[PDB]
Amino acid sequence: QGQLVQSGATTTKPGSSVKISCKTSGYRFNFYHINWIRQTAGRGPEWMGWISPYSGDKNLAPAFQDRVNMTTDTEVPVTSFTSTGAAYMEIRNLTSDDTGTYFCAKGLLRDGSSTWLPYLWGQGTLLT
Amino acid sequence: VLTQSASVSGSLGQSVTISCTGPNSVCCSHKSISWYQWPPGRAPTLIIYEDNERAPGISPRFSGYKSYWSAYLTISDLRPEDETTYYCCSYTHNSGCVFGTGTKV
Amino acid sequence: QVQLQESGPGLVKPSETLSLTCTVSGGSISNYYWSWIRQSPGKGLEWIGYISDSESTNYNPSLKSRVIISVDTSKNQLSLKLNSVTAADSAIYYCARAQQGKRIYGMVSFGEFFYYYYMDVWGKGTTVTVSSASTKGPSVFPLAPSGTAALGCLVKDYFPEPVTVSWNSGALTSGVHTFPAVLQSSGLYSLSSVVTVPSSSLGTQTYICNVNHKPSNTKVDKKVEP
Amino acid sequence: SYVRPLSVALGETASISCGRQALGSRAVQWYQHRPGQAPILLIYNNQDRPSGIPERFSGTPDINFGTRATLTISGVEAGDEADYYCHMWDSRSGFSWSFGGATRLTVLGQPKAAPSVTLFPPSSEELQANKATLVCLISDFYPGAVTVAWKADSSPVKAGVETTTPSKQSNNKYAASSYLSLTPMQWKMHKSYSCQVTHEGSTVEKTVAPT
Ligand SMILES: *[C@@H]1O[C@H](CO)[C@@H](O[C@@H]2O[C@H](CO)[C@@H](O[C@@H]3O[C@H](CO[C@H]4O[C@H](CO)[C@@H](O)[C@H](O[C@H]5O[C@H](CO)[C@@H](O)[C@H](O)[C@@H]5O)[C@@H]4O)[C@@H](O)[C@H](O[C@H]4O[C@H](CO)[C@@H](O)[C@H](O)[C@@H]4O)[C@@H]3O)[C@H](O)[C@H]2NC(C)=O)[C@H](O)[C@H]1NC(C)=O
Ligand SMILES: *[C@@H]1O[C@H](CO)[C@@H](O)[C@H](O)[C@H]1NC(C)=O
Ligand SMILES: *[C@@H]1O[C@H](CO)[C@@H](O)[C@H](O)[C@H]1NC(C)=O
Repeated sequence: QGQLVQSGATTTKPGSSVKISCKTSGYRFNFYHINWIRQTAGRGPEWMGWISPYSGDKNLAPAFQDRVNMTTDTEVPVTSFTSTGAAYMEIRNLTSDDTGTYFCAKGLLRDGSSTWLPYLWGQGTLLT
Repeated sequence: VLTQSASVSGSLGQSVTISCTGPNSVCCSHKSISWYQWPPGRAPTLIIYEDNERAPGISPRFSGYKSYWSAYLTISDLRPEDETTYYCCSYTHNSGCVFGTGTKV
Repeated sequence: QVQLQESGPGLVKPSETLSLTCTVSGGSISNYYWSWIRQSPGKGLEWIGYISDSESTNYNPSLKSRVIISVDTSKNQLSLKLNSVTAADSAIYYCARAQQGKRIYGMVSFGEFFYYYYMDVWGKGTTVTVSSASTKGPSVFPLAPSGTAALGCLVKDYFPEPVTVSWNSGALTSGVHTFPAVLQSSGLYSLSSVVTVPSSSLGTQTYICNVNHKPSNTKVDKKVEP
Repeated sequence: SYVRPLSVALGETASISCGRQALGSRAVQWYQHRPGQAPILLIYNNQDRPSGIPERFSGTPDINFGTRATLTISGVEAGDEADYYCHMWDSRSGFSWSFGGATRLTVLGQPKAAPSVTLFPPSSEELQANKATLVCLISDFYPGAVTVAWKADSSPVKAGVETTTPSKQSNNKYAASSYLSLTPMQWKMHKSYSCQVTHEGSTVEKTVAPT
């Protein structure tokens, strides 16, 4: 299983800095990365970055190098293999050209070559 | 930079072959290719990763193949729900997943 | 006195203007006839066209609609431009000097004669491949040895043909033997060069294998030693 | 175009008749071409031959009408094996764009030559790249036709072999290459690998082992 509910689809105007939430269930939040993906209309879908809910290690594209803050808070043990988590997303020098739908997707495997691969996605959020 | 097929079509029962290629920067023999089925403005779906490994539950008619210069995605035995837009992706184990241009099928 | 040397891309994408050039060494260019000839695998020699000493042109109607031959008299270079290339356009394109002959059978006053052209000095050929695939430089691996002995140089996974191989940058030439390539199922060629040298030369005559693959501008060197 | 064969014994005189017969006064060119090499204009006018070509290459002149154009190669040698083209020009027909057919000349009665097999083990740098290739190099054999056979220890191995069709060398003999690709573990876990080269009636084996 696994669910990733995202925040609301409210809108702002250029110059601001919005926070996007992603709440997880049905799986151990620490065991898989959390990816942030952007599907703009005036560009192809872009991978923004992933972060480790276990090790805190983050990795984002150089196009978002000094403009994005990725944070996650510690999980909550529900069962032996189930926990609830949350991931956060921020933008710095923000304009209106960053308009589109934003998704959060967790990693694929816990090890191997496709560890962090965005596998299970959220329902997305509309922006400005 | 990762170019996909412009567009293509088929019919119920036949097959499709999407392309994905690029320069030495993002392709291919030292990179892995993942194929995402992505309806426009909806929750995407991982179809195939590591060039040809299908995700859990993906129909066997989906098949990936990677040459030394271009990765492929075959979609045999078409069905109504195949009318989506597909995007390829190039990645290594510790980096990002550079997406592709797109392919309307 | 007169020699010709071709030069081309080696790899051209389908539906794209192929372009080759040819240099004359020793003689001039604006005082002779020059012809372009290609030879595809299986098919025979095909005359593409020719150009006069007055730079007048005449193309073969087989590919008249898409061939343009030129000439540059500043030096001794004459070019060839072939667009809309297909898979059947890959061949060894030769460059040769044509000599006009006037066969007279009746009365020259009534025009009872005809001109014929023949190529008397040719080039060496330029291998050209039309493929959607991309170029890739080879991977050179040494083959160390163990009356005489033989060492090698393994040139694997390159595209497209050909690849030149010299030993000791051109010094070593006796007993050299470069073998024709192999088209693996992956679609890439694989070569192999081997020289036979005296066994006592193992210590320590340096054996440098040189490999050049121009379609990727990837020259490499490698030494062999037990 | 199509290829018409011709066999002439070693030392005999070859008679290569042209592909198309002339309708009027003719001016026929003869070209020698071995594939993978530039053609060699043997005779340009009906019988005029350029310099650097021996007197044994002769063509028929156009004296009276009716004479067929034939290239005569007296004293044939193994080097005379090539394609011979007859570029035909005449007063009647138009502009000769096509070089014509192709007379494939093979010289019979050449000395049989046994191959010189040379097998190399996978190099260290290749094994460091997690790949391993056995190469079997065959050369100096005539007639140009061999069969390769790869065996892991004593059991045969046919999955992963790539062999070259024979190719004539500068000394009029043939050469062929065989490449057995295998994972570096299949190279260590086996005792020895062999390349059997069968030529004419005999078979020659060269073996290699990781030591
Ligand atoms: C407990 O559970 C957690 C969560 O599942 C486990 O953490 C996961 O471990 C696996 C395996 O160890 C990890 O998979 C690997 O992922 C790396 C990608 O990370 C690399 O890239 C980072 C960003 O580019 C980089 O910063 C890293 O480099 C150092 O920096 C960080 C800083 O914190 C440091 O922590 C690192 O340890 C590094 O020192 C990092 O290198 C990827 O490279 C791996 O692939 C290699 O290895 C596999 C085989 O393992 C091989 O198949 C590949 O081809 C390649 O050779 C591998 O995929 C995963 O990222 C971890 N995190 C998750 C899943 O969120 C933890 O191990 C568990 N511990 C126990 C005791 O159970
Ligand atoms: C991200 O936000 C947190 C919130 O307190 C802050 O502490 C942290 O420094 C921020 N990250 C960066 C890189 O500024
Ligand atoms: C990993 O195992 C869990 C166990 O339930 C499963 O839910 C999850 O889908 C597995 N991951 C993948 C990528 O299949």
